[PDB]
Amino acid sequence: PIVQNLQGQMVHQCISPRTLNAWVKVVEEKAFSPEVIPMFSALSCGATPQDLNTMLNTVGGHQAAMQMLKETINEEAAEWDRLHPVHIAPGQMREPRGSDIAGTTSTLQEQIGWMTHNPPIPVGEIYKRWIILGLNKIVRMYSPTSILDIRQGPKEPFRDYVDRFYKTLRAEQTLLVQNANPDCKTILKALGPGATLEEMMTACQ
Amino acid sequence: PIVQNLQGQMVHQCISPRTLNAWVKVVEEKAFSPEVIPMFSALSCGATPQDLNTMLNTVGGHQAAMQMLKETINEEAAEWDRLHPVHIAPGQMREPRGSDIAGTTSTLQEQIGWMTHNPPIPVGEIYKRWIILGLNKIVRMYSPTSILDIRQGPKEPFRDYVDRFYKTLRAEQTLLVQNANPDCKTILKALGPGATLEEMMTACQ
Amino acid sequence: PIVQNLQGQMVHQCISPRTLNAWVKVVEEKAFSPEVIPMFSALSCGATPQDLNTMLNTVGGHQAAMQMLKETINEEAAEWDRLHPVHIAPGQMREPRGSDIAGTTSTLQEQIGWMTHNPPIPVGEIYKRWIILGLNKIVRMYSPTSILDIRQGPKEPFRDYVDRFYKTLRAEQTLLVQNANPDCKTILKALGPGATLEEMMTACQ
Amino acid sequence: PIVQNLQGQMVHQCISPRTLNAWVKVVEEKAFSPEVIPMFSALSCGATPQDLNTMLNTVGGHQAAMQMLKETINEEAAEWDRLHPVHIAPGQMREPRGSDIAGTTSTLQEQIGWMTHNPPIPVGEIYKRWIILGLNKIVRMYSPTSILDIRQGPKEPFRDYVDRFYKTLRAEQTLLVQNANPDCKTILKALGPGATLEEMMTACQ
Amino acid sequence: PIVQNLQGQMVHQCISPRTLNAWVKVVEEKAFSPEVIPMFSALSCGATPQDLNTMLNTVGGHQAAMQMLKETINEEAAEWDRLHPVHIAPGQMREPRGSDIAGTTSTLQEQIGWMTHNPPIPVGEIYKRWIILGLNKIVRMYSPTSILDIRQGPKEPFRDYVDRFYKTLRAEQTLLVQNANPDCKTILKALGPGATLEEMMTACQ
Amino acid sequence: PIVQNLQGQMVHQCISPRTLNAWVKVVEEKAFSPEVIPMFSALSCGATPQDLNTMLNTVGGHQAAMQMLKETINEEAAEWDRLHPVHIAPGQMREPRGSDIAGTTSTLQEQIGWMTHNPPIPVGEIYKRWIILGLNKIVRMYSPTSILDIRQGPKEPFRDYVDRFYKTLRAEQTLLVQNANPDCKTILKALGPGATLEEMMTACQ
Repeated sequence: PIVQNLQGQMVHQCISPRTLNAWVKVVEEKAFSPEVIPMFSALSCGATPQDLNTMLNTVGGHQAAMQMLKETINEEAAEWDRLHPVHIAPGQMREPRGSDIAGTTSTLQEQIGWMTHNPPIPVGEIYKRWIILGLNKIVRMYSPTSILDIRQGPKEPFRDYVDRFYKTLRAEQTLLVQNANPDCKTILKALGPGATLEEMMTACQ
Repeated sequence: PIVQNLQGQMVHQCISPRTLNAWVKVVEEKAFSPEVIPMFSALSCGATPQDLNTMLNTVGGHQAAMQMLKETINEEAAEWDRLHPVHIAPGQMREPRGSDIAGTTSTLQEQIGWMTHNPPIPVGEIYKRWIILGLNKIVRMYSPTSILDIRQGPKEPFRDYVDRFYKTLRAEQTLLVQNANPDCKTILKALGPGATLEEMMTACQ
Repeated sequence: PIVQNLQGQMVHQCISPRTLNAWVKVVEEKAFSPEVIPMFSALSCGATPQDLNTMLNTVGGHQAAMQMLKETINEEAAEWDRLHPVHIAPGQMREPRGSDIAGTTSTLQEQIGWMTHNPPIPVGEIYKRWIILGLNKIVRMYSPTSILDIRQGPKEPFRDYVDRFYKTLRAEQTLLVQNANPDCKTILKALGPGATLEEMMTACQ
Repeated sequence: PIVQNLQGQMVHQCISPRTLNAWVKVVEEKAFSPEVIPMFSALSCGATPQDLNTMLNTVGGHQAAMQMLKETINEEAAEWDRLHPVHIAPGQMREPRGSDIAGTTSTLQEQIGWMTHNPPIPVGEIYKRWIILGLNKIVRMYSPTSILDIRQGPKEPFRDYVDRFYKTLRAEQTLLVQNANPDCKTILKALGPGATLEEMMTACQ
Repeated sequence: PIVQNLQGQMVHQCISPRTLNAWVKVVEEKAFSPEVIPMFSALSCGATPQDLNTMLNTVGGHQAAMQMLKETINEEAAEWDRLHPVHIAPGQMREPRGSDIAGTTSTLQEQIGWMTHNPPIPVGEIYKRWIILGLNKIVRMYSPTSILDIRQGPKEPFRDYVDRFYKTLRAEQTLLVQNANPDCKTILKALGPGATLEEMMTACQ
Repeated sequence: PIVQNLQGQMVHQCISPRTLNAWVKVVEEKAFSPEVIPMFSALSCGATPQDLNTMLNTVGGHQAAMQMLKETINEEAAEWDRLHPVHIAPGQMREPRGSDIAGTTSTLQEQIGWMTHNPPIPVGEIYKRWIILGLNKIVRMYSPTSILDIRQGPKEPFRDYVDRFYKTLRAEQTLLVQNANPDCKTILKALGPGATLEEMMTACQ
């Protein structure tokens, strides 16, 4: 990534083997569960476009997924050119294209240039925004079942049902009461309006 | 987080993959056991609001819990605005809202600004206070059984009973004697008043 | 590798035991699966030719593979000499041969010289390009089956078929529709032209 | 803790996730075996009172134990006040109470102040002394059996008996000969006085 | 080892517990497989003779091996004296003997002196050359079977045979065709001369 | 330990949790196998007497052993006083006793003083010498069987016998031929005198 030294200067640093290992393992073990996204964002703190491609290209499985991502990334590159066309001067910075932000037509040297520029063109963050929009589309896609089929088991503790409800709800981005079992529906109906989730859960314990 | 370099200056540092891994694993293995809280507080030393959201958003399970937390965080944002309303000047700091402290309406850039300000507005610590108040409410909620149902087994060693008693007592935040078995109740009654826990446990060995 | 200190200077650093361990483990567990290549490239960031030989020479198995690599590396050394022949001056830099870039006839001292030169002769990157061209030839070679034999199981979920299709396709570097089962072929044929992979997969869910 | 930078200054540093993990694991696996204490002391090198509370508060089990510790810590706070009563001046240091050394009534800011003072008030070491005196009381308490019941098995190798003897002896803080079996008692009696443990063990091999 | 600080100076650094652990584990798990040597060389980057003895002396098994190594090291010490005899001056450097390079008759202080000298006497690299020549002799010795007994199974895939061939060949430091099975011998004979290993393997797939 | 910063100065550093973990694990898994000693020496590089006590006091088992060590350490303290008696001056260094080198009667402050003195009194190395002499006595003691009972199995490969021979020989600190089986004795007798171990082992393969 790009990080601050101890003497203030912004400088390139090899992506750590820890960071490389963590991303591949998280993908192995959680596929496209929604919590995976903030894990990506954190593990890619200060990342060059080169670093971002490395993290995506190290995934062995989920290639239907990594192909939809390319589709999404390209749609975002086109839109970028549409908004910032381009026409260089010896030892002068060249403006970036869509394909330059997504690191396919740019060098690490240019990427370090733009991101450390004063003022900086933050190509790492622009690309990451594109990637995250794409990973979100995939998460919604790979949610195994709909919020409509999340109903509480007649013998299912309220808390464990809420957990299923808001798990599903997060993947897809008073239905809680509707889908509740009759025993707990009864108590919730009685609580009146403007009940907090804490109160709802207390009540049904 | 924000940490001191070696040359004195306060500067931003990527949250470590070790720290990211430790929090998710602790939540996996201890759920909302009370000891989890000081583990959160320590693992989030020097954390920006961005860092705090990352640690919460990396949890995959316990979404009933992470939803009550939002409820608690929002109640605290409202109370913040109630106490510090707001109305910016070119390249000048803008005062923070409730949603700015909780990192939903603020940039990492602004967060670094406030926290490194001279004097600093410590938005990281203010947010963490909010989160911890919320995690406490959850711990009390998820205590499996009441201190009233903690009674010593007729064949249960005193020490292992005390451990159950003060485990329960910590989750909920001479009852010890009341709930003791008759053999050990007898000895404790005899010890008279102002007996230390050490003496109580010695006596019953 | 060669890395920047904290005071700006470009300086040699022992290859870390973490990096040494990661490469050998990745080769143990993924053989010449295509995702292995970007893992090599990342783990060898800033690498001297000496460092590159170390990473290759630490592999115990796959010696048919590591022999084809030598064949490829030598073909690239010849081509290098063909393009940059050579004829030294006391305490002056000597131009590098093919065998010098591939680190067989050069010292670590000379390698540090060329790579830190102003302007630098980047022998590490030139060699890595050679190695990667060679590892690619091997990946294609060790793809277990052809894209032609990737057809969807009559009871195989579309998503899991796409994953097999683009796994195979990556190793080898509307056939998707051709190879689809009849139920899903039907729906895809109906979608008309210019359908995105996301739409294709949605449709077949 | 408080540690020296590279430029000499004494400065605060987040407690490492390694250190956090090591203490909790050691307690999991060795309970209050006597060797645990020097492990605590080492893992808490340079620790603020805040750091010390964090290490204690991260333990989930052994709450009878962690309650006796509070009892011991409070007895030591009282004794501290008894010896150093207190009565502040704008931007001037306030003398610490018992509860300030044990980090319950003090800020991290004040703790950093006292410990980096010239001359320093070493509140970290004063607290640690209190804690260690308390953990010792617990170790003695949780020694499973008395030195009197450590006798050598008629078919038990001398060395393995000595190990049991000095294990027990350390937990509790020519009895060796008394408790020896008759075969080895015989040889030891014969060795005369002023025999080294090495000679004793040699003799009985 | 000896490493560069951040301020340029060459300075001594404790051998890391990671490096200590890695060498012992590699020896545990691969014995004197040829790939072990480049692993030694890399793990001992910048090593003092003291560091080299530490790495050898931490091996518990393979003592027939570690004794042949001493034999080889001593033969190299004699040859060193034969080539550089010796006859010191207050606070002046004394020339090194064979036993000084191999770290048996020298202090760490002297080793740091020679290796940081301007110009440096690189006793670490001279010793490592000796050790590696010795470890090579051992690898050849502990090759389980001869290249002559590497023949392709009638039902053995060509690739897996090449792997056995070049594994054996590396330990010992158109025989491929000779030893091939008749089906694959046939195709290889037909390929004519100057066939690349890639072509040979393609052909036999 | 005491280590060099990046700015040259010799300064105290907390013993790492890695180093703490490595020593305890090595003792768990190898007891007093001779290879354990160089592991101790390396893991305790730059160690204060305080650091040395920490490493010994973290061992839970082997207390017969750790008691003989105290016996040995005390014998060495007496001998030290015998050789360097003592009689302090305000803010002036006090000469060390036997008990000061072994860190029982000295502060970490004094230990840092002596070891960083110009010229330094190296109390860490003096103590470590004492400890190592003691651990050696223990290794010899805990060698399970004598070199006299190491004889080659009639069906035991020569190499595996040499390994047993020199394992035993190292613990205790042409007998090889004597103890050889008759088949291999025969060949060795025939080799004549001045045969290298390599030749001996070659011959018997």
